[PDB]
Amino acid sequence: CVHHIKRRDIVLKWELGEGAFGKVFLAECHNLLPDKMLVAVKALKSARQDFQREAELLTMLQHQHIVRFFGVCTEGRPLLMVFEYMRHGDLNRFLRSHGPDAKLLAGGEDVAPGPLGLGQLLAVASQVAAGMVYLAGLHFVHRDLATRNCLVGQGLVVKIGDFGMSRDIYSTDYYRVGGRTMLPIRWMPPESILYRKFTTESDVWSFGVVLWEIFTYGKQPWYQLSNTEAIDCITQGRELERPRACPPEVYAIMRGCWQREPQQRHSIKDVHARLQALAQAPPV
Repeated sequence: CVHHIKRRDIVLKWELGEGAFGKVFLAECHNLLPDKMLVAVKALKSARQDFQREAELLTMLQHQHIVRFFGVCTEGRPLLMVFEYMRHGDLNRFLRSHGPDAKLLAGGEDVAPGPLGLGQLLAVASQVAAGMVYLAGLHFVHRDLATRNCLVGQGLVVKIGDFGMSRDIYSTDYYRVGGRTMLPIRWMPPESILYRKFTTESDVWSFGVVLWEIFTYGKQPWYQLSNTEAIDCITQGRELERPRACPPEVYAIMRGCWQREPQQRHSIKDVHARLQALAQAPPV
């Protein structure tokens, strides 16, 4: 059941991001854990209904690699959801800040500036896969797996989670297929793009693309192509090229995720195992 938090224990510092349905803030939460504490707060703008359902949903989803939900404040307005603060923001931004295109050098005291090591890129992937293993186990279908929708905390702990506003912060990553719903086409398999079928196999395909993002420091997939060009590529069975950073045994894991027949795609469980393995013993 849902944990509740007193508005007086929540003190906003400043806005972090914004969508058409909410703002996210950085803030301090008193008396949350045995104290004074940094957290992320989603402030919401019929509505109070979906909010309640969603609040219950993400109290059921507890796992070492799912962003931690602390509770809600429904006492008055606006409706607040409280999450653990992940100091490095979304995984996409974290990756780009350690890429070769990065203008300014990345700061912080918990990770070195510049390119990550193979071991580190691998553990990043393994941590996301771990969270996807969990979800699959609950027959939960994510539908929008991308590095933009993972978060990175203290010490490079990586967790799946977002604040429901990626379509606004990262609109370039969504396209109205057929002029209908905004979909993250570059992360989608043909059956999802063509027929809007979203499954566990759909998610493993997306994980394949996440691996690619990870080994390209967050480049957008098919970044040289327009949305219609990307749809054509994916539809015809063109696969993203192996990244320069990427060793063959890792690229083989990607291609496993990109089997055209959904049932031919390796399970998330296997992908996780082969990723942990490699992280422990990174090839050359």
